[PDB]
Amino acid sequence: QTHGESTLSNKKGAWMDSTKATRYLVKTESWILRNPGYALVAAVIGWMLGSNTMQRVVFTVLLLLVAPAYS
Amino acid sequence: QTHGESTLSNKKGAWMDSTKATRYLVKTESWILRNPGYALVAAVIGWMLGSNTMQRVVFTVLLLLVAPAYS
Amino acid sequence: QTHGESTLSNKKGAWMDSTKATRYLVKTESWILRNPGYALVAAVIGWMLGSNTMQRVVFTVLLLLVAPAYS
Amino acid sequence: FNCLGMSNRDFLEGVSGATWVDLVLEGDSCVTIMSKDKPTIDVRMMNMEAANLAEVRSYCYLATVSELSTKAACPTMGEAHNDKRADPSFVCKQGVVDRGWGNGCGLFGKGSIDTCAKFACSTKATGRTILKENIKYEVAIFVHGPTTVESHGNYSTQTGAAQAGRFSITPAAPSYTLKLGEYGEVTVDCEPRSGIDTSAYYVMTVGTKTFLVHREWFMDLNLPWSSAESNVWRNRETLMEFEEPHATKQSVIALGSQEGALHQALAGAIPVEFSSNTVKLTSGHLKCRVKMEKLQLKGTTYGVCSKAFRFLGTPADTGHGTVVLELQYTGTDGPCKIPISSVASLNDLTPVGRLVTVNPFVSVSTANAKVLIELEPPFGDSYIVVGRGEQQINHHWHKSGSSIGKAFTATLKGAQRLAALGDTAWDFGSVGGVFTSVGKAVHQVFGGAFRSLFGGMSWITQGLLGALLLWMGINARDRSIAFTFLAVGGVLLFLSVNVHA
Amino acid sequence: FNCLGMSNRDFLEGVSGATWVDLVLEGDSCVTIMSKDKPTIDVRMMNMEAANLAEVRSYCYLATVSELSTKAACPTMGEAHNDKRADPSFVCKQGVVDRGWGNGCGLFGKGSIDTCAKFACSTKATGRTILKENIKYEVAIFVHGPTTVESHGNYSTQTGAAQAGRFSITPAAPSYTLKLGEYGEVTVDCEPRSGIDTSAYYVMTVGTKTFLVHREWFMDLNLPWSSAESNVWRNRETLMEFEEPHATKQSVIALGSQEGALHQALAGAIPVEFSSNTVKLTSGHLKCRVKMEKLQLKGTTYGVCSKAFRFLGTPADTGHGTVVLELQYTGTDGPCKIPISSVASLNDLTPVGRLVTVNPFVSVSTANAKVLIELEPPFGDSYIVVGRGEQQINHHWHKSGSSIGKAFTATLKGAQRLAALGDTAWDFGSVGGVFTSVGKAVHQVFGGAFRSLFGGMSWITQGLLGALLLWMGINARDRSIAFTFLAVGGVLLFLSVNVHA
Amino acid sequence: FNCLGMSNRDFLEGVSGATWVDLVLEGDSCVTIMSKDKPTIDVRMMNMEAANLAEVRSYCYLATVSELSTKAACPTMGEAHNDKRADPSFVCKQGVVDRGWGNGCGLFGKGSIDTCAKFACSTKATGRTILKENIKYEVAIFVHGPTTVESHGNYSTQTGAAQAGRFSITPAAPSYTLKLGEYGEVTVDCEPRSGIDTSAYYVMTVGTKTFLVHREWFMDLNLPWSSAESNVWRNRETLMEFEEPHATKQSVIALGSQEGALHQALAGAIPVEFSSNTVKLTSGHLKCRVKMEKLQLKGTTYGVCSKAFRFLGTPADTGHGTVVLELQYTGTDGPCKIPISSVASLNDLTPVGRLVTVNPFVSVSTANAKVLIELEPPFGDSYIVVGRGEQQINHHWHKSGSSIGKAFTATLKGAQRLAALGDTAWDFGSVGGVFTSVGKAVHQVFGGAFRSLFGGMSWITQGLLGALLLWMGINARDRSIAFTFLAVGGVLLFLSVNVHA
Ligand SMILES: *[C@@H]1O[C@H](CO)[C@@H](O)[C@H](O)[C@H]1NC(C)=O
Ligand SMILES: *[C@@H]1O[C@H](CO)[C@@H](O)[C@H](O)[C@H]1NC(C)=O
Ligand SMILES: *[C@@H]1O[C@H](CO)[C@@H](O)[C@H](O)[C@H]1NC(C)=O
Repeated sequence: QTHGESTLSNKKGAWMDSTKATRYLVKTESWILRNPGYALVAAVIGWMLGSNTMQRVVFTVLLLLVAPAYS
Repeated sequence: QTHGESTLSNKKGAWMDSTKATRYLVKTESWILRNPGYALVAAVIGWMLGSNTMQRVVFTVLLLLVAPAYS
Repeated sequence: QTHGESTLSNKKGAWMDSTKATRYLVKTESWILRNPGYALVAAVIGWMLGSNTMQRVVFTVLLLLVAPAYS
Repeated sequence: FNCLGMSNRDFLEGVSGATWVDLVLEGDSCVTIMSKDKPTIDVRMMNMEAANLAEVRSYCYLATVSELSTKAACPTMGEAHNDKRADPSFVCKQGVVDRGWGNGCGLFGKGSIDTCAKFACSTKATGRTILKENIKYEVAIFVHGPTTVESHGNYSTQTGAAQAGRFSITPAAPSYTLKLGEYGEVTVDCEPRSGIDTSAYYVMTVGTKTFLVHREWFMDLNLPWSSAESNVWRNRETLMEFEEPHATKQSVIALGSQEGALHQALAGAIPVEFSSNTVKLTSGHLKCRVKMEKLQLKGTTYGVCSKAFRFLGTPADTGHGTVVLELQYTGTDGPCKIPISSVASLNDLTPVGRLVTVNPFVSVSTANAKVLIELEPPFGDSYIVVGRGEQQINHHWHKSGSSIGKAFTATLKGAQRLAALGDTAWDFGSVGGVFTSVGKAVHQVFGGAFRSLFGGMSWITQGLLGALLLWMGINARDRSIAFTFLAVGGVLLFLSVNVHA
Repeated sequence: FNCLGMSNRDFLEGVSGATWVDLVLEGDSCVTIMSKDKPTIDVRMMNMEAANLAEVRSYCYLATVSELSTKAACPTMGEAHNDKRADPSFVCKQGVVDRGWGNGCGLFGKGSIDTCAKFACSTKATGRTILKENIKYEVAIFVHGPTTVESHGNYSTQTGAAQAGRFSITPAAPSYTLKLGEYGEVTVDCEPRSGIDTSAYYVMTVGTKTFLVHREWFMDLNLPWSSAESNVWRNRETLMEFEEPHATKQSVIALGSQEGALHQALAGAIPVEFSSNTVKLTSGHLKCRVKMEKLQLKGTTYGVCSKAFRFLGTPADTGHGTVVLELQYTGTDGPCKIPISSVASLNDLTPVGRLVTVNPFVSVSTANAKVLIELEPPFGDSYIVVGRGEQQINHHWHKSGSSIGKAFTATLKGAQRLAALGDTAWDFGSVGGVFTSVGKAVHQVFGGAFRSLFGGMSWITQGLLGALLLWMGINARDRSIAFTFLAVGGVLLFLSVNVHA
Repeated sequence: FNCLGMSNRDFLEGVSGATWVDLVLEGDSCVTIMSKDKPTIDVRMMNMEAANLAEVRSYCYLATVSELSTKAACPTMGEAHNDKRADPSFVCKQGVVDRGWGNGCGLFGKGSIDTCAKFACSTKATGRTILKENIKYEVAIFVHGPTTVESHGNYSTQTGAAQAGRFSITPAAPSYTLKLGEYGEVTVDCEPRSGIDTSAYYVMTVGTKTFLVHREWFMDLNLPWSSAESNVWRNRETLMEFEEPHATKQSVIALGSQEGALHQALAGAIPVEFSSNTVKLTSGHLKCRVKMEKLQLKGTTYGVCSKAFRFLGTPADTGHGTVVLELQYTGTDGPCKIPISSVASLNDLTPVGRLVTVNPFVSVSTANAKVLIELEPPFGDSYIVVGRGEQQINHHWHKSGSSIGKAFTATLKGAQRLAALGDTAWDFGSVGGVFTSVGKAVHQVFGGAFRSLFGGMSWITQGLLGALLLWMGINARDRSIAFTFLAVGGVLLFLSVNVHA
């Protein structure tokens, strides 16, 4: 588990601020690029699970986010 | 990321077989036990976002899995 | 945890055959005699919980058996 | 080796043409087999001996505690860790104690302490497993020939007269052909590997008394247990009590001997004899097939003696419908068959009762020879006539009961045997047949589910559940579920009652 | 090389006139072929070995940073360019720092700095590719003949008896013909080129431990990497940390060794032995066809053994339904055929269980000869009889289990093999077959679609998605979409459970 | 100390009716206080030097495995236990291995293997606690008086002139009255104990660099750890890998160094300086109360300089809306006040801008004296005029921006301060009033629940939750529910953006 943002009200940089944006997104983008066929599965399941457009898109996003980071 | 199960049809153990069950759930359980206040948030959002009981429970599970693993 | 009847098809007696009848009843008898006031609670709860003359009796028996053997 | 004087005894009347019959040979029981012409034999297993027991797990019920040490830590500084955290003979427990400036600390709070004690057991209860390669049953076969009242139970005289034999039945030699002097050969092939389910029991030795315990019960004991090869102990926290968290020193005491608690927990365990790493139990069963092709009568070519007999004592009912009497032959006419029969009246002298001692005769040629004869008189009044003419001796005998009561008792004993042996009981007295095979198959099918559903339940729970199921079936609406509810409730009630508890 | 003692073992029955059979030799998993009038053979691949590995990419996990240098610029003078941009092996990062009259600048604002550091990582995790023309599967073939317990697993003695042989299967020579002494010849025509997809895996060496890793996973690592035989490193900034910006000097420190992080990242990798640029794999599968036209049974013309045998020790169940026992022949007549059979009853004496050691026979003519014989007894009580008459010896044996349970176990093993091997599983134990070919084609299509859809999921993701798909299929109104949802969910759930985690 | 040329700088205004100002001193941030008829001061905290750190837990990130030993057990028997398992500092793991007649066993099955190895840690990552009785802040106060460009940052010359001073703020001495020569005295009443939440942080020293890590994160590391002065380690299985269960010898290899994994996991940790058991961190905050009642203005008795000045360079914008310039006085009039002002036009001469250096004057009595002066001109075109008459010098200055832009920037900076400090931000620059107290109470009430609910989320998940909550609030029915969803979503989005990730 990564440390995450501290609560010390720091104005300088932390240990790794260069990767602060890509710290969590590296695994998901790499997993999606390696296995792009899942994007169809997540979209279809989200479309068939939600009765509203908001529910369908939220389902699609959650499925696209949970598969790379398995839990 | 982690390598994951090989496709070579191995009959012996992999490099780390003892941690196979706890490899992906180690972060989730630790995060949930660290701050259980989110479990209320996930339940409330899933209840207020889904129209059927199946939709509500799927939303709750997806949120409870997507918050610990931030992506 | 006691041993219980063995499946060896013995025609003689087991280790403690004299207590074979009172082993699972001494504790219940001693508990019931110690505080007979609970017997009213079990009967009332069974009567108010069962909607049939058989359900009330079964509930009362189960409640009168669970309390002496807290397990 | 003989059924005479045993409360557990069953008779098997062999049908004509069949040369073998299946047996189960329950422990401390006895099976008496009589054919249309062949001599009557009784066969039983005296014991089941298994040697070279292998240790599996050794529990400990008496332990000692010494070398106390407590290491205290200040509050909010994490749990303390004593220096004696090493595995060998040291077990530690964490605890919280009040700390402050009075105790020499710097903060007030629930400081954490770690105290360790030296664990050393004094007496242990070793458990041993039975290797199926070393089990050997002891089966005894006896033939009802010329015997007295004193020599009937004396094995030395019976084996010297070639009328009995004790032999060992092993998996490597499951078939034995017992040699008899003039009665021929009797062959019995058994099933040692499936007789006693030794793969479901352990040989637990508590102090000086040894038991045969279930494997599941033995592994569920919450006591300090070591491995086979006298290694370090595990689960030692059960035999120790940490008195009260104290910053300076927390005393640790050892619980009293759990030998009495073990004996209390060994309720249904079967005590067995243990010596020289060898176990011996007289319980259990052993399915056998006795073959009587070469079994023959002795002394059939003898002529009936013309001298007179006298009743030594009174005939005694054995409790199984047969009566045993002893006759003293007053003549010196050598070996000769006894003209003894059971009749309903003395105006016809037609034999109505069957003789257990088939073709009795006098063996020795002495002046007075004592002969023990066992008969099965008919129900009601009957006579035991020996000879004819002016030297005929009669003995009135009354046999209480009836054939209907005999049928009820046979049904009850069969049900008890089925409950005690399960599917093995269907191979008792079976010469084959398709009814026996399908009955055993359906009994296995039903009994697997029955055990899986009501395995560990005691007789009280079995009885209560059977009563509940009967009540549900009586009030049930659909007849399909009512039948099965009544059946299962009746089986459970019978099982609860059958323990006589 | 032998099939005895293996946890994984498959039995295949060859039909009458079956000249060949297609096998899939799995790593550390023997398969025994049983056919009528032919000796039973067990063939297994021992290891896949590839030499002359070609290096592709080499990540490095332990880096060294030295020669720190930074160039500062005033807030108006634009960005700062250090003179080490033209020098390779130097990693430079542009930063922003506060500049003012206190720092020696002219104006006030956010200045620009460019800090460079020399990157030279010493320990690298080199990955290598496998050349399809250098692999060589090692396959061993054995025949169940006259063997002892002490010499059954001795490869030297079996080669001396011409009963076993280790041979190397290469893409150049996929076919090998093993010449047995009097058992004939066995020919294996394998497919080494397609047995293991070398293009799908890399040989990665991290520290002293070598792994077989996915090609896609290896190329996705975020570490400084250099191509084969080159010192040009890329992505060097991943192992370098730039501290707080400073006008005079910004400190750059390399991160700690990532060897442990790599080991944690290699959780699913398959460890392999790597030495002298040669990799050896004990896992994998090799599709092969075994031809037994020239395989002839030995000892068919030998006479039967007149003298008696004896059981040296207890027979042992191998766990696959077969029983292995050792027999000592008391006679010394010479090479004779052992009359051993498995019978349900000692009186019936009819063959009910087959023999794995087809046509057993004593080979040597010495006084006492030890012979290892493997039999497959029927479920339930049975007897292992050797010889007839007075010399007959019996050994009772009980085989726990049922045919229905065996059927369920076989179905589970088939499903596991299908999951592990995919389309190759249909080739296992197939003699031609129209059903086999169409099944393999349909499974190829379905497996391609299934991999394209859910290839990269772990067992947790597969299990959760399978449960969700099952729930959707249950509530789906249309039968067809419900059926496909249920099928996909069941397959995903089985795959998640199949990993036993 | 001085903050000429710092990215973070706050300008407080002294209320006419308030004698003290309550301000929060943040790390690497300045607060400038300007009052009427009082000298300008800037208060800044340098760092926090906590000493006598107490070690709590020491994880191990590099282990060594040696003295390999193993012991195997026959199947269907007691599980194996190595003799080294009793020996301390040995890690053992159970497993199953294939055992048969080949391996010297007696039964075919899955025997139990037990291997143990020696555990020795090479380098360990030590964690320490900060005792609240040892925290010590370094706060420095500077008064804007006669300074040059080179001497504006030297602490020696500023103390020689009694214009600045660094002092230690400790819980036992929370107040310090800084005496200033001819400028009066300024006393600060800080809150050291409640300044930093030092009970929620550990001082982790991995390798040679030290960090300030959370307590909830430090205790979740899955590495071999030991207590203070504890040689015995716990949770050692994480750094040991048991390769393959082998009956003869199972190989155990320690994983690689976890220093890189630790550095990768310390992503948001704050690096600190640790030396001689003392931690020094320049970040954090400290709430203090400055008393300016006795702070008097120096140079109000001097006369105006009569000779001519000169600008030593082009005035520089500081980035905070102020202008810093240095003058040189060619006269020898001794201590004299500089007639510098900021006028909107050269024909008006009425001062429109405010001087940060209140009442500037020349300190030394010699000629060619350099004086640094800071002004706050208005937005638009303005002139910096020094002197009057024939010796007047003017410099045109343009201040970009507008009043509304400054208002928006101040609102954004206040929101960022509220996000970074929480309820402490309400006590910044507030002399009292009911609004500040009720605002702080409401903020505490809301933030407690906010941190309970959205406590340990990163920026990406916070942004996603904010977007989802905004979307649900837009499509909401109840006005109150929509209002609260909009508020929470906006707060989450602002927090995610404020990380600038
Ligand atoms: C059996 O008879 C012999 C005759 O010598 C006698 O010694 C022995 O004691 C008898 N057995 C028993 C158990 O009385
Ligand atoms: C095989 O047998 C030979 C000859 O008896 C002996 O030298 C050798 O050590 C044996 N090999 C094994 C692995 O037992
Ligand atoms: C500040 O000025 C004094 C006096 O000249 C000198 O001794 C000191 O070294 C200077 N310090 C710095 C940091 O310039």
